Amino acid sequence: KHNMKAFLDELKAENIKKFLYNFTQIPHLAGTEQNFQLAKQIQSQWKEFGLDSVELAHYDVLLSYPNKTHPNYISIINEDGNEIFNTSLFEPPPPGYENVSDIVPPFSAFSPQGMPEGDLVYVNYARTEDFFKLERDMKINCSGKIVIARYGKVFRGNKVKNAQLAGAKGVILYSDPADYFAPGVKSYPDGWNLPGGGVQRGNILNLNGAGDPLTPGYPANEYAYRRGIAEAVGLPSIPVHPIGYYDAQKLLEKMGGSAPPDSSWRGSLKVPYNVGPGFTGNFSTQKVKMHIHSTNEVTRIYNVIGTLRGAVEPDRYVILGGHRDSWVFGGIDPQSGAAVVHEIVRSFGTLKKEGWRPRRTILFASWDAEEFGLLGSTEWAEENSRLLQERGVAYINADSSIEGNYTLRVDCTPLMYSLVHNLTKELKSPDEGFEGKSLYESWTKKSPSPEFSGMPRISKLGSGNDFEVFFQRLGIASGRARYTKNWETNKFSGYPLYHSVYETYELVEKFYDPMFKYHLTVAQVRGGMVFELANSIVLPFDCRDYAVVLRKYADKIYSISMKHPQEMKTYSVSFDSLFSAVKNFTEIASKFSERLQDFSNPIVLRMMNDQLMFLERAFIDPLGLPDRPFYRHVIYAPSSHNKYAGESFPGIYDALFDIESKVDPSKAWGEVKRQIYVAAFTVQAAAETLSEVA
Amino acid sequence: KHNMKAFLDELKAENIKKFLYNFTQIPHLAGTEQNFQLAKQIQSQWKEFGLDSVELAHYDVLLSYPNKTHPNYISIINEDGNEIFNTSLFEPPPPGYENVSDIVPPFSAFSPQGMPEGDLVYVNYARTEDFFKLERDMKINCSGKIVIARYGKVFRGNKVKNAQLAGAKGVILYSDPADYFAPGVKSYPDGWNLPGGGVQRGNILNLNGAGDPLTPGYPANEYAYRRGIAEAVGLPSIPVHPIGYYDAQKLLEKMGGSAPPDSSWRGSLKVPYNVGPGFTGNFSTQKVKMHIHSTNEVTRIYNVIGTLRGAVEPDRYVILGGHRDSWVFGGIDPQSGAAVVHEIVRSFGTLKKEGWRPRRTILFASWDAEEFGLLGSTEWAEENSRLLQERGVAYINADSSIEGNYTLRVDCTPLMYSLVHNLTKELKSPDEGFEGKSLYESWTKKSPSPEFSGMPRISKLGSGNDFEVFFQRLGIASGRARYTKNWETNKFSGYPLYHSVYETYELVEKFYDPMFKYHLTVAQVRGGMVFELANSIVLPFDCRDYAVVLRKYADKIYSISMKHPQEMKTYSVSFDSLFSAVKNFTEIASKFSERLQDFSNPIVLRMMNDQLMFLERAFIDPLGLPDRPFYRHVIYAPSSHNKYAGESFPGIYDALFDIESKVDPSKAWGEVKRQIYVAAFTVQAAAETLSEVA
Ligand SMILES: *[C@@H]1O[C@H](CO)[C@@H](O[C@@H]2O[C@H](CO)[C@@H](O[C@@H]3O[C@H](CO)[C@@H](O)[C@H](O[C@H]4O[C@H](CO)[C@@H](O)[C@H](O)[C@@H]4O)[C@@H]3O)[C@H](O)[C@H]2NC(C)=O)[C@H](O)[C@H]1NC(C)=O
Ligand SMILES: *[C@@H]1O[C@H](CO)[C@@H](O[C@@H]2O[C@H](CO)[C@@H](O[C@@H]3O[C@H](CO)[C@@H](O)[C@H](O[C@H]4O[C@H](CO)[C@@H](O)[C@H](O)[C@@H]4O)[C@@H]3O)[C@H](O)[C@H]2NC(C)=O)[C@H](O)[C@H]1NC(C)=O
Ligand SMILES: *[C@@H]1O[C@H](CO)[C@@H](O[C@@H]2O[C@H](CO)[C@@H](O[C@@H]3O[C@H](CO)[C@@H](O)[C@H](O)[C@@H]3O)[C@H](O)[C@H]2NC(C)=O)[C@H](O)[C@H]1NC(C)=O
Ligand SMILES: *[C@@H]1O[C@H](CO)[C@@H](O[C@@H]2O[C@H](CO)[C@@H](O[C@@H]3O[C@H](CO)[C@@H](O)[C@H](O)[C@@H]3O)[C@H](O)[C@H]2NC(C)=O)[C@H](O)[C@H]1NC(C)=O
Ligand SMILES: *[C@@H]1O[C@H](CO[C@@H]2O[C@@H](C)[C@@H](O)[C@@H](O)[C@@H]2O)[C@@H](O[C@@H]2O[C@H](CO)[C@@H](O)[C@H](O)[C@H]2NC(C)=O)[C@H](O)[C@H]1NC(C)=O
Ligand SMILES: *[C@@H]1O[C@H](CO[C@@H]2O[C@@H](C)[C@@H](O)[C@@H](O)[C@@H]2O)[C@@H](O[C@@H]2O[C@H](CO)[C@@H](O)[C@H](O)[C@H]2NC(C)=O)[C@H](O)[C@H]1NC(C)=O
Ligand SMILES: C#CC[C@H](NC(=O)N[C@@H](CCCCNC(=O)c1ccc(I)cc1)C(=O)O)C(=O)O
Ligand SMILES: C#CC[C@H](NC(=O)N[C@@H](CCCCNC(=O)c1ccc(I)cc1)C(=O)O)C(=O)O
Ligand SMILES: *[C@@H]1O[C@H](CO)[C@@H](O[C@@H]2O[C@H](CO)[C@@H](O)[C@H](O)[C@H]2NC(C)=O)[C@H](O)[C@H]1NC(C)=O
Ligand SMILES: *[C@@H]1O[C@H](CO)[C@@H](O[C@@H]2O[C@H](CO)[C@@H](O)[C@H](O)[C@H]2NC(C)=O)[C@H](O)[C@H]1NC(C)=O
Ligand SMILES: *[C@@H]1O[C@H](CO[C@@H]2O[C@@H](C)[C@@H](O)[C@@H](O)[C@@H]2O)[C@@H](O)[C@H](O)[C@H]1NC(C)=O
Ligand SMILES: *[C@@H]1O[C@H](CO[C@@H]2O[C@@H](C)[C@@H](O)[C@@H](O)[C@@H]2O)[C@@H](O)[C@H](O)[C@H]1NC(C)=O
Ligand SMILES: *[C@@H]1O[C@H](CO)[C@@H](O)[C@H](O)[C@H]1NC(C)=O
Ligand SMILES: *[C@@H]1O[C@H](CO)[C@@H](O)[C@H](O)[C@H]1NC(C)=O
Ligand SMILES: *[C@@H]1O[C@H](CO)[C@@H](O)[C@H](O)[C@H]1NC(C)=O
Ligand SMILES: *[C@@H]1O[C@H](CO)[C@@H](O)[C@H](O)[C@H]1NC(C)=O
Ligand SMILES: [Ca+2]
Ligand SMILES: [Ca+2]
Ligand SMILES: [Cl-]
Ligand SMILES: [Cl-]
Ligand SMILES: [Zn+2]
Ligand SMILES: [Zn+2]
Ligand SMILES: [Zn+2]
Ligand SMILES: [Zn+2]
Repeated sequence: KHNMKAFLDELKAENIKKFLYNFTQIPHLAGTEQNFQLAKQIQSQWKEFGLDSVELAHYDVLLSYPNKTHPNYISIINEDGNEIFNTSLFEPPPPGYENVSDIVPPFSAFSPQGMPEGDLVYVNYARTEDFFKLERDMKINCSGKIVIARYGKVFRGNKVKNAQLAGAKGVILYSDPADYFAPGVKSYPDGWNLPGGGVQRGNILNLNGAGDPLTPGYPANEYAYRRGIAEAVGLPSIPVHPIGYYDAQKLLEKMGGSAPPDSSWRGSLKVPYNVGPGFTGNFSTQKVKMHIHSTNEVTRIYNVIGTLRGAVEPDRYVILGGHRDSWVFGGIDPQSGAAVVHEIVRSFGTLKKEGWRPRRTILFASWDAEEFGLLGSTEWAEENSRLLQERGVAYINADSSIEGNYTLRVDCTPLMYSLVHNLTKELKSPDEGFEGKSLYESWTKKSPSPEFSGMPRISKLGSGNDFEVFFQRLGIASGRARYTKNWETNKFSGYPLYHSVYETYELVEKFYDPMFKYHLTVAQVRGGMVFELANSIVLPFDCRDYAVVLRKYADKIYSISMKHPQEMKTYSVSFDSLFSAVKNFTEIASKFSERLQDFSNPIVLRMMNDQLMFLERAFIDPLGLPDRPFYRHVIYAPSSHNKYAGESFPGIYDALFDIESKVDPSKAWGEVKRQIYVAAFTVQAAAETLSEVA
Repeated sequence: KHNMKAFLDELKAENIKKFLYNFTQIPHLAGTEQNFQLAKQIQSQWKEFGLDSVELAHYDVLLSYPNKTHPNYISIINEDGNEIFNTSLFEPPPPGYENVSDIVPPFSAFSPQGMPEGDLVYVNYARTEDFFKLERDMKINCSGKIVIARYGKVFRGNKVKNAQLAGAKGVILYSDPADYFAPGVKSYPDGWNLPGGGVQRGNILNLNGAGDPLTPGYPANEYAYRRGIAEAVGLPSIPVHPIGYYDAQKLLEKMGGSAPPDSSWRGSLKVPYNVGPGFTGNFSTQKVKMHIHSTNEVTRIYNVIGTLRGAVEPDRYVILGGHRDSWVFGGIDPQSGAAVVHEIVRSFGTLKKEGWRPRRTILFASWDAEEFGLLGSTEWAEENSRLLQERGVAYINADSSIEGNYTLRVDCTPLMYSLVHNLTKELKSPDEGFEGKSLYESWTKKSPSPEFSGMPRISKLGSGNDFEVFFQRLGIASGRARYTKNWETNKFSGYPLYHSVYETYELVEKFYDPMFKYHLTVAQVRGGMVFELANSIVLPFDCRDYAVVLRKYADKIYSISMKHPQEMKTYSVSFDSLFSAVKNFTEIASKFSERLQDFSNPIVLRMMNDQLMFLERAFIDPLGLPDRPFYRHVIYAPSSHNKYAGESFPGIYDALFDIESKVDPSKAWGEVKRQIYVAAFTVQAAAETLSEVA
C-alpha cells in the first residue's frame, strides 16, 4: 500500500542526523558563495530523490554586511576622547572551529552607519509598555540618548522602532543571562547556555510584510525598478549593535540617574539596572560611543523549488517550505528544519519511484535570505502571486525543528486544527514517560489549551518566518510545528544560543536530541500534514473551527473596547454588526459541513474543495490594513508591538490601542467604528462563500 | 433540441416593443418610489419567467437632486445687480406628457451649492488640450472665471475636473447644435434632433471607480461607516449647470476678449465664439451669475438579481447586467437595453420550463443608480467581490441597445473577439441591402478594422457603464454591444436626445427602430454571447487574441516614448522587458491553445477552463494604478482625459503624458521606467498562468 503509514514509516532519524551534519559544517550566510553551493547541492539531491522538476529561482535583493576592514564596536570614551573600554570584535569560536573563516561577526543587519556618542538610558526590553513607563511615569526623556535594551519578549526590530520614535540616537542590544542562561546548565560547549562572549545576530527591520526593501509589490528580478535607499521599506534610521553579557556588564555597571522602577526591570547581572540617563557621579563625564560601518548591498539570493506533480489535481498546490540561509552554522536555525524537509522529500520520492503520486501537486522550497527579513519566500510569492492565490491549498513552514525537548508547539490557521488533532492522535509520543502513548496525549498533558479541557494549545500566526507572505498577504491556509521547551515567559525570546556562533551540529547532537527522535516526530507532523493536505479526497479543513475562534476573538475585542464605556456611549460604538456576522458565519459553516458530509460527483466535490480552499482567501481585504498594505488578512496580523506574535482583529485592535491618549477622541473612535464595519463585513463575506453557490 | 438556435428563435421583436413601452411611461429616477415599484415589477416578472431565485439587493448611497422649491438657474446680471436674463427652469415637455409630474429638471448631479458671479471664459469642449491651448498658447487665465464649455467628445466629469484645476469658480455646460443637431433632420417631436430648449442631464463625478462616494471599498449596507462629505470620493468643488442652445446663445453672443484660436473652436450658433474673458465693450460691466441649490442625500437604491442555476458548473457565473434607473423616461437610455434583457430572461426561462438548464449559472441584473456614477453595480460587486473573483466567468453589459440604426458597435476584452466574430457570422443582418447576409458581413463592411482587412472594429473598455467594476477592478472578462450611427467624431458625445426629457418610447418607435429589428439583433448578440459563455464545454475565450493586441499596445506605447529620444538615452529608458514579456506571452499562449485543442477528462477540462477564466484576472495588480486604487487592470483603464474611452498600458501612458512639462525630468522618467517594469512583470505573470500547471 501507498498510504500515509507507508510515507511516515520511510522517515528515518538516522537520515535526518546525517543531513543535519552535512548542512552545518560551514557557514551558509545569505548572498555568499557557500550558500549558493548548498543550494546547488540540494537541487541535485532533490532531483536524485525523485522530484519531477527542481529549479533555482534567484532575485537581487538588499542585504547588509559588516565591513571586514572597518569593524563595528562600541566604546566608553572619556572627557579627552580616549576610548577606555571596547566591546568585542567577534565571538570566541567554538572548539574545533577556531579556524573556520567567513564567520560573520555579530552585527544588526540593516543598521545605518554612524558614530553617535552620548549618555545611556536603559529601557528594559524596549517594549511599548517599557517606553510608556519611562516617558509617562518616570518622566525620563530618551531624546538624543543612546538606549541600551535587553533582548527578549518581542522582535528586536520592534525595540529599534520604539527607540527611534522615542528620539534615541542609537540602540545597543544585549543578551541578559536572566533571559538567555537557564539556571543549573553549563555554557556552551559544556551545555546549551549562552556564554558571556556569545552574541545574538539578527535583522532589525521595521517589518511590514514587504520583502526586499527596494521592490515592494514586485519580484526583484533582472529588470526590476528599485526604490532609492531613502524611500526603502522598513530600514531603521539610527545605528544599532548587539553585544554579549560580559560587555553589557561593563556598560551597565556605571549607570546612574533613577533606580529601576521595579523588579521586572532587573536582569541577573550584578549591576543596579539604573535607568540613567548617563553614569554615576565620578564617571558623569564619560560617554558611550558607537562605531557602525556596515553596508547595505544588493546581492543575489537563490531559492530551490522542487515539484512533485499531482496525479488528479496538478493545479492545486500544497507547499512545504523552510529556509536554508543561516547567520553562521545554523545547527538549530534553520538546518534542523532543512534536514527534516530533506528527509520528507526523500520519503515522498521513494513512494514516487514505486509508482505513487499524491492527488495534488506538492511544492518543496528551500528559501534564501530568511534571516534578512523573509526575502526569498516573499520575492518568490510576489513573482507567483497569481498562481498561488488561485491554486494554493496550504503552506506548511519548516524552520527549526527543535528549540527544546519538552513538547510540541503549533501555530496554524483554525482551518487546520482538526487535521493537527487527528494526525497527532495517530503518531507515537517520543517523550520519556509516554512510551506507547500518542503524541496528542503527551502534548495535551504538557501544553493544555487555556480554553478547553483535553485539548492542546495552538497559537496564532504573526510574522517572523517564511509563512508570512502566504498567510498574511495571500490568504493561504498555513501552519508550523516544532518541539519546544517548558519556559512560557521566554516563548518569544529564542533558545539561549539563538543566532549565535555556538548553534552547531554538536549543540544539537549532544544536548538537544542525541537520538534524533524529536526531529523524527517533527518530520512526522510536518510531513503527515503535507501528506493529508495533498492526498485527502476532501480537503482536511474544518470551517466550524474558524466559527468557534471568531466568537472568541469578537468577545476579546469587545472586552477591550468596554474598558471605555463613556466613549462607547458618546460615539455610539456598537459591536452588534460583528457579533451578527460571527453568528451568521457559525450558522452557514454548520450547514456547509452537513453538505460536505452528505454528497460520486467530482464537480460537487471540487466545487466544495474550492469553497474550502478559498475560505482562508475570503479573509483578505484587497485594501490591506491601515498603512500596512501587505498585511491583508482581517482576522490576523503580526502584532504592531511584537512581530513574532499574531494579533486577532488587528485593525480594530490597533484603532483601540492607547486610544485614551489620542488628542481627537471623535476621530479616534470614528476609526474604531470604521474597523468594526470592515471586520463585520469581511466575516459576513467569508461566511457567504460557504453558502450554496446558486 | 435545446441549443443556441432554440434560444435565439424564442426572442421576439414584438415582446421587446411591449416591454419598452411598459418601461417608459413614467420617470424612473434613482432613489424615487417609481423606480422601486419598477424594481418590484421586474422581480415578479423574472420569477414568473422561470428564474430559480430573484432578490432585491439594496444599498444606501449618496445621490443628488435639485431643490424643488429653490430652482437652479443662471443669470446675466447688470452693474446694479438686476438679473436681466435667466436660463430656463425646465425643458418644454414632449407632446402628451406635459402633465407628467416628477420630471427632474436639468441639473448636474453632485454639483455643490453656490452663487458664483463672474466673467465668462469659453473653453470649447473643456478637454485637456483645450485648456493647454488657452493657458499655454493664448495666455488666458481661467482663475476666478466662470467657464462655459460645450458638451461632447469627452465625459462631462473630465470637463469639470479640468475647469477646477484651471482655477474656474463655476462651469456652464451646453449642447451646441454642431454636436447635437444632425443636418437635415427635424427637432423632436418631428425628428430625432435636440431642440433649443432641450438639455442633457448627467453626473459630473471625477470618476475613479469607487462607487458610492461615502463608502469606497465596501458595500453601503445598513452598518456601513461613511466618510464625511469633505473626504467623499469624486465630488466636484465648483458649481456646475447644463443648459440648451437657446440659452447658450444668449450667454455667448455678448462674449469679447480674444477670437477663437481656429475653426475647431467654433460650433454652429450664430455667435463669434470669442474666448473672453468677459463681454464686449458695451456690456463689459455685466457678469454671469449661477444659482445652484441642489443637495446631496443618502438614499436607498435597489438592484434586482436573478439566478438561473447551472446544471454542471453552478459555481461558475456568467452575468448579464444593465441598469433600470433613468434621468426621465429612459426611452433609449436605459430602457431599450432593459427591454432586451427582459426578453432574454423570458427566452432562457422558456427553455428552463422545458427542462433545460445552462451548463454554468447565469446571473441577470437590473442595476440601480447607474446614472449617478455606476453606484448599484459597484456596491453589489463590492459586497460579492470574493464570489465574483473566484467564480466570475464573464460580464455582458446591456444598457441602451440602440444609439442609431446604421451598424453594430462592440467593445470587449480581446478574450471575446473570436466569440463575437463567430456569433455574428451566424446571425442575420437586419440592415437594408444585406438581406440574407450575416451580421458579420454588414458590420465588417460598415465598420472596418483599422488594422485588418475583412475584420470589424472592436474597441477597448473604459468606464461610463456598469461593466467598469467587473472589468477594471475585478478582472472579469467583459463585453458590450449595441446598434450605432455613422458619425465617428461624435462617438463619445451621445445621440442628440441623450439624457433629455425627449428620450421617449415615441422617439424609438417613430424614428429609431419602428420594427424593433435592431433591438432584436442586439438581443441575439447579447443573449447569444451569454448562451455560449454559459453553455460551451470549453470557455469560448481565445488567449492568442490577447497576445496579438498586447504587441499592438506595446508598439504604441514605445512610439509615444520615442517622441523623447534624448531623454530615453539620458535615463536609459528601455522597453526591452515589455517586448520580451509580450513575446513570451505569445509563445505560451500558442502552446496553451494547442493543448486546449488536444485533450474525456473533466479535471483537465476544468483545470484548463480555470486557466481561461483566470487569465483576465491575471492582469489585475492588487496595488492598483498610481493614485487610482480601484483601477487595477494593468492593460486597460479608463482614460484620465476621457472616462468613456479606454487607454492601453495606462500606467505607462499617464507617466509619459505631458512629460516634457515636468519640472524634475529625472523623477518623471524614473516613474516611466517603474511603469514599464510593472507592465512587463504583469504580462509575464499572466503568460505564466497559461503554462503547464506542474
Ligand atoms: C446576518 O444574516 C442576516 C440574515 O439572516 C442578515 O439579516 C439582514 O439584516 C439586514 C440589516 O439588519 C436587513 O435589512 C433590512 O432589510 C429590509 C428589507 O428586507 C429593510 O426594509 C430594512 O430597512 C428598514 O429598517 C432599517 C433598520 O431599522 C432602517 O435603517 C431603514 O431605513 C428601513 O426603515 C433593513 O434594510 C435584511 O433584511 C436582513 N436579511 C434577511 C433577514 O434575510 C444580517 O445582515 C447578517 N449580518 C451581517 C453583519 O451581515
Ligand atoms: C521571457 O522568457 C524567457 C525564458 O525563455 C526569460 O528568460 C530569462 O531571462 C532572464 C533575464 O534575462 C535570465 O536571467 C539570467 O539567469 C542566469 C542564470 O540562469 C544568470 O546567470 C544571469 O545573470 C547574469 O547576467 C545578467 C545579465 O547580464 C547580470 O545582470 C547578472 O549580474 C549575471 O551576471 C541572468 O539572471 C534567465 O536565465 C532566463 N530564463 C531562461 C532562459 O530560462 C525572460 O526573463 C522572459 N521575459 C520576462 C520579461 O520575464
Ligand atoms: C478528524 O477525525 C474525526 C473523527 O474521525 C473526523 O470526524 C468524522 O468524520 C466522518 C467523515 O465525515 C464523519 O462521518 C460521517 O458521519 C455522518 C453521520 O453523522 C454520515 O452522514 C456520513 O456518511 C459520515 O459517515 C464523522 O461523524 C466524524 N466524527 C465526528 C466526531 O465529527 C474529522 O473529519 C477528522 N477531521 C479532518 C479529517 O479534518
Ligand atoms: C470560432 O470558430 C472557429 C472556426 O470554427 C473555431 O476554430 C476552430 O476550432 C476547432 C475546435 O478547436 C478546431 O478544430 C480542431 O482542429 C485540430 C486540427 O488542427 C484538431 O487537432 C482538433 O481535434 C480540432 O478538430 C479548428 O481548427 C478551428 N479552426 C480554426 C480556423 O482555427 C474557433 O474555436 C471558434 N472560437 C471560439 C469558439 O471562441
Ligand atoms: C579601543 O579601540 C580603539 C580603536 O582601535 C582601532 O580600531 C579597533 C577596531 C582595532 O582594530 C584597533 O586595532 C584599532 O587601532 C583604540 O584607540 C586607538 O589606539 C591607537 C593606539 O594607541 C591610536 O593610534 C588610535 O588613534 C586610537 N583610535 C581611536 C581613539 O579611535 C583604543 O586604545 C582601544 N581601547 C582599549 C581600552 O583597548
Ligand atoms: C430672473 O429671475 C430673478 C429671480 O426670480 C426668482 O427666482 C426665479 C427662479 C423665479 O422662481 C421667480 O419667480 C423668483 O422671483 C428675477 O429677479 C427677481 O424679481 C422679483 C420681482 O421683480 C424681485 O422681487 C426679486 O427680488 C428678484 N430677485 C433677484 C434679483 O434675485 C428677475 O426679474 C428675472 N429676470 C428676468 C429677465 O426674467
Ligand atoms: C523576520 C525575520 C528573520 C528571523 N526569523 C527568526 O529568527 N525566526 C525564529 C524566531 C525565534 C524566536 C521567537 N519565536 C517565535 O516567534 C515562534 C517559534 C515557533 C513557533 I511553532 C511559533 C513562534 C523562528 O521563527 O524560529 C529573525 O527573527 O531575525
Ligand atoms: C458614469 C456614468 C453614468 C452615465 N453613463 C452613461 O450615460 N453612459 C452612456 C454614455 C453614452 C455617450 C458615450 N458613449 C460611450 O461611452 C460608448 C457607447 C457604446 C459602446 I458598444 C461603447 C462606448 C452609455 O454608455 O451608453 C453618464 O455618462 O452620465
Ligand atoms: C554533503 O553531502 C553532499 C552530497 O553527498 C556532498 O557533496 C558530494 O561530494 C562528493 C565528494 O566530494 C562529490 O563526488 C559529489 O559531487 C557531491 N554531490 C553533490 C554536491 O550533490 C558534500 O561533500 C557533503 N558536505 C559535507 C560538508 O559533508
Ligand atoms: C407594465 O406591465 C406590468 C406587468 O403586466 C403591469 O403591472 C401589472 O398591472 C396589473 C393591472 O394593474 C396588475 O394586476 C398586476 O399586479 C401588475 N403586475 C406586476 C406588477 O407584476 C403594469 O401595469 C404595466 N405598466 C404600464 C405603464 O403599462
Ligand atoms: C570598508 O572599510 C574600508 C577600510 O577603511 C579604512 O580602514 C579602517 C580601519 C578605517 O580607518 C577607515 O577610516 C579607513 O578608510 C574602506 O576602504 C571601504 O570603503 C569600506 N567598504 C565599504 C564601504 O563597502
Ligand atoms: C430647499 O429650498 C427650500 C425653500 O427655500 C426658500 O425659498 C426659495 C425660493 C429661496 O428664497 C430660499 O432662500 C428660501 O429659503 C428650503 O426651505 C429648504 O431648506 C431647501 N431644501 C433642502 C436644502 O434640502
Ligand atoms: C525631550 O528632549 C528634547 C530636548 O532636546 C526636547 O526637544 C523634547 O521636546 C523633549 N520632550 C519632552 C516631552 O520633554
Ligand atoms: C532535554 O531534556 C532533559 C530532561 O528533562 C533536560 O534536563 C535537558 O536539559 C533537555 N535539553 C534541552 C536543550 O532542553
Ligand atoms: C492666474 O490668475 C490669478 C490672478 O488672481 C493668479 O493668482 C494666478 O497665479 C495666475 N496664473 C497665471 C499663470 O497667470
Ligand atoms: C434610420 O436609418 C435611416 C436610413 O439610413 C436614416 O435616414 C434615419 O435617420 C435613421 N434613424 C436614426 C435615428 O438614425
Ligand atoms: Ca519585491
Ligand atoms: Ca461602497
Ligand atoms: Cl517553523
Ligand atoms: Cl451597453
Ligand atoms: Zn530560521
Ligand atoms: Zn533565524
Ligand atoms: Zn445608461
Ligand atoms: Zn445614461
